[PDB]
Amino acid sequence: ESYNPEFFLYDIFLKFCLKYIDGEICHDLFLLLGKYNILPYDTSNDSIYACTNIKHLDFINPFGVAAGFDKNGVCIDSILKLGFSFIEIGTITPRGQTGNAKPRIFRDVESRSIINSCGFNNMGCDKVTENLILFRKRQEEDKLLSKHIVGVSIGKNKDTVNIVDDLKYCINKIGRYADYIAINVSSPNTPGLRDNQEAGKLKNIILSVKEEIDNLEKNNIMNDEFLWFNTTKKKPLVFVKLAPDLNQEQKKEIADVLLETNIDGMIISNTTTQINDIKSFENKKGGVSGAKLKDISTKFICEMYNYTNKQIPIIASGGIFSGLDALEKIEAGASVCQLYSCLVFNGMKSAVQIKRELNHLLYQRGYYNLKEAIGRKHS
Ligand SMILES: Cc1cc2nc3c(=O)[nH]c(=O)nc-3n(C[C@H](O)[C@H](O)[C@H](O)COP(=O)(O)O)c2cc1C
Ligand SMILES: O=C(NCC(c1ccccc1)c1ccccc1)c1nsnc1O
Ligand SMILES: O=C(O)c1cc(=O)[nH]c(=O)[nH]1
Repeated sequence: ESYNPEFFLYDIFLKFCLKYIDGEICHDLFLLLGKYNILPYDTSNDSIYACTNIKHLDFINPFGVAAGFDKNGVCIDSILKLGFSFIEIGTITPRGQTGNAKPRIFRDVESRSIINSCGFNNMGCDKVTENLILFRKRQEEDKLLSKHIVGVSIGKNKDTVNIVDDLKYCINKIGRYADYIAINVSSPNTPGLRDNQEAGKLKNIILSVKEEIDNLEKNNIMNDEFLWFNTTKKKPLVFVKLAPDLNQEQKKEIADVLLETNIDGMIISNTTTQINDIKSFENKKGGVSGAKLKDISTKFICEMYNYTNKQIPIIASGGIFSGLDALEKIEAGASVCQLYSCLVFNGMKSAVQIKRELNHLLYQRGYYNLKEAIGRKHS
């Protein structure tokens, strides 16, 4: 039963690969398998009591795959069929980029931590749009994917002067195929990008992105071909992805801007540059993921949930491995969870296992459904 994601051999390979094989090389191999549809798949029916929503986005379960896992959208079907309800492809930029010099991704099995300085390696918005279009055409005839959601994370080329130009370019090309757009102002690996989390800069960025999406709708809704070729059949929602490396004053000013601009959600959070007690990383560059980011991002969720007076839905990212980790994120304020590091260290069985653990937890904790648990830490 090689098709079962819990098949015993997959973990044996994984322990070997995390020990002896370059991290990005391992990731390249996974992506190439997905193209040929030979990966295992999860055929379990998800519990309707663990579904969740952000506005009209109806997630069949609360676990998606975070951005940067399938940067080019070449592996969408196979990753989703592992048991995930959505994936955020990207981050994409208008032109392609090879990113920073390799090797640039390292993992620490002991601490379940990753450090990376990728630098927005992607094929560029136009080619990734073609990859997403192909998925959307497959989705239209594969009824078993008709409720899965795909968001697109968008950013800037390294040498772009005005970030807004690049975000508008991505909207006008790929926006009609996305269920949501994630604005990436939090990668630690593009010089200057995090400066755009300043309140005035962030406000202009959000308003510009929304205006570009609204103009896309205004200018094309009369067309014969239906504009929204996505899961929702609606214009994409807009999220912002924030960095955990901010002081309390910045978080509050950002929260005020999010309230004024009517952002549809905030992804909390990106990788951190403040962890340096991990010896095998100590002469390394970039952002840190995994278990050592869990507490950092969970507290950040609590702060932003309260700073935005619970008016802005939260997408949790950071150190989520277990059902209990996920429940901490949800009770802290998140409506839905994204995984990355869990996949690297737990492998093919990641979504089957975390969904089963979370279901058992909702039972033990006396919740009727998952939505009941959202923000319950603050009750
Ligand atoms: C190799 C690697 C590449 C990543 N690329 C992106 C990206 O392109 N856009 C983005 O918003 N986040 C990116 N991330 C951050 C993840 O989406 C996620 O926010 C981070 O890993 C924290 O989640 P985790 O602790 O579960 O791994 C990347 C992370 C890693 C390890
Ligand atoms: O070591 C890594 N991956 C391991 C890889 C795998 C899967 C199965 C057997 C052996 C290895 C894997 C790919 C995709 C999801 C989960 C696991 C990794 N470091 S950085 N980025 C990454 O993917
Ligand atoms: O491509 C990258 O370097 C990258 C982008 C991002 O947003 N987060 C991250 O950890 N790495």
